[PDB]
Amino acid sequence: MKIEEGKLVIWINGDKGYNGLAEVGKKFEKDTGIKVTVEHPDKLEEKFPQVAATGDGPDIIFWAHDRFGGYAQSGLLAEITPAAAFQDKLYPFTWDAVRYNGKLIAYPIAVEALSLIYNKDLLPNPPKTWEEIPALDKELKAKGKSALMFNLQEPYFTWPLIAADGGYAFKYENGKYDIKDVGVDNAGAKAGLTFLVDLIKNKHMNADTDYSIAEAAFNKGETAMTINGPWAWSNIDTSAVNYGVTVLPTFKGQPSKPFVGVLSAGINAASPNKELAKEFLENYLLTDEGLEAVNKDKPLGAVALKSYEEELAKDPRIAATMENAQKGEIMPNIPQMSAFWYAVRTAVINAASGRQTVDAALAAAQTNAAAMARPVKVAELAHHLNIPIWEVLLPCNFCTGFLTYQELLEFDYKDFNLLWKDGFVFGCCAACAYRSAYHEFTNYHQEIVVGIEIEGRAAANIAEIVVRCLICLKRLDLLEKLDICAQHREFHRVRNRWKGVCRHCRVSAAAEEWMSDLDDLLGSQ
Ligand SMILES: OC[C@H]1O[C@H](O[C@H]2[C@H](O)[C@@H](O)[C@@H](O[C@H]3[C@H](O)[C@@H](O)[C@@H](O[C@H]4[C@H](O)[C@@H](O)[C@@H](O)O[C@@H]4CO)O[C@@H]3CO)O[C@@H]2CO)[C@H](O)[C@@H](O)[C@@H]1O
Ligand SMILES: [Zn+2]
Ligand SMILES: [Zn+2]
Repeated sequence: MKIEEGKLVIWINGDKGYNGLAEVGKKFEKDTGIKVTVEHPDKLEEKFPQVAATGDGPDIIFWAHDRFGGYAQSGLLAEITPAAAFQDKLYPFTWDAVRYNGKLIAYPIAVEALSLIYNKDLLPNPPKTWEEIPALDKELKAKGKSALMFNLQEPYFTWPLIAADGGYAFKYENGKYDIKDVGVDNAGAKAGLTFLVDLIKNKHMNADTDYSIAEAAFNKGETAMTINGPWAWSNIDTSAVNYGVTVLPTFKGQPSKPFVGVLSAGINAASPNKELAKEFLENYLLTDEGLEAVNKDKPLGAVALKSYEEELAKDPRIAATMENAQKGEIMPNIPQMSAFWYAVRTAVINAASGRQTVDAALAAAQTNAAAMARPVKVAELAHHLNIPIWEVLLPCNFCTGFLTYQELLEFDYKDFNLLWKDGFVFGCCAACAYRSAYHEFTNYHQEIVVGIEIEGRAAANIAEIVVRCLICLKRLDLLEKLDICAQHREFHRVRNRWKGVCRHCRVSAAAEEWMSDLDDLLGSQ
């Protein structure tokens, strides 16, 4: 479905000040007459790339900067072009986190970092090292309480300990990041995760402790310490708990390295209100009047606005937030970060629950992260290899030839997908492309429809149906499909896929693997 013009729909995570932002949306409504609707769906960071690719989705997407690069690579975000004076209104390093391929793709909002939150009534002077926490918990068990309870279901909360001794996501030496080099199955990461598992072995922590269980246990004085961010400061105030925000403990003397997140706001590429959403994000809801209103509901930490960050720089809770931030490192915004987080989430959960040893869980995370971040397009492959496209030597999957430079560019032009077999990567040459389309169309042809009849047969609008050229396999754009409708021409259903003629073209066991390889070549979308 298409987005309604004249209305702003904003998606933001549930643990943020969405009520504090909805009140700012009404201030923009009093001056412009445009209602600003906020929504906090579950798994919005995953549902957004599902619906933004079909033109649907909200107008503004709120998340930490690590996810936006994947949205920009998929062509889901609109380029942010602020004024030269507006870029100096915010800190320069916050803009570096929202730049992808030399282009601003989001608005920096606030810098987030984990910190050690403890109950001062139940723990004076928290420990400076993780190693003395088992001894500290044994004393509090006699008092009927526990020492530390934080979220163990999201790797964001456990990564400070894992990265303290050598664990890293993607290694960056001199230029960019190294996708093939992931630092999850190293000696330092195995040490950090082992200490976390032994904490669960000795009944000092519970593997099923999530976000709300660790929050309720700290908002009721049941546990002494809890690791969380600035957004969870308001729930502790309403619970009347004398707490403190201090530095995270160290492991092997080395300080914990939390992954620093810059909350950002991106504009949907299919939004009919790009200028309306830009006016809200820039002038009439980002200044000190807007950031202060959102901070009332859920605190944001060290904001990116200079005129407002100095008014809270002397905050003891925010001062420690920046101390853990400098001892950590900023999250990459590369599209491969989703593969990293998915692999580490499984590793921590499987290790904590005892389903895998720490060694096996981290070894599999290394393999899974690389296997999920592997290039799908020729351009991505050349960038992965840090070589120009014409230096790529890509075997064809369907014959013994290697692709020419033109065939390499045509591979991505026709929206093909790289094939991975036995470690080798494969493409498809021009002759095999046309040869596969002919065999597919002359052996698996199912039905014919005339123009707009495809919408009923496919149960989808013409814009949302994936149609490829029955001759050259290229993906048809919206105008090619509408032209077939206007000219009353034929759409064909072949191998449960829809085919047509692009504006440019005119006219047993070995075959099953052939047609199976063609499925992976064309993909689902
Ligand atoms: O089991 C599948 C799970 O998938 C969903 O969560 C995923 C996300 O899709 C990924 O984006 C990633 O999440 C990262 C996140 O990208 C990163 O910003 C950071 O998130 C912080 C955030 O910065 C901070 O502002 C605050 O909101 O806390 C967040 C962490 O709780 O770290 C995340 C990694 O933990 O990886 C997770 C999966 O690990 C989906 O939301 C899950 O429900 C689902 O189970
Ligand atoms: Zn070939
Ligand atoms: Zn064609």
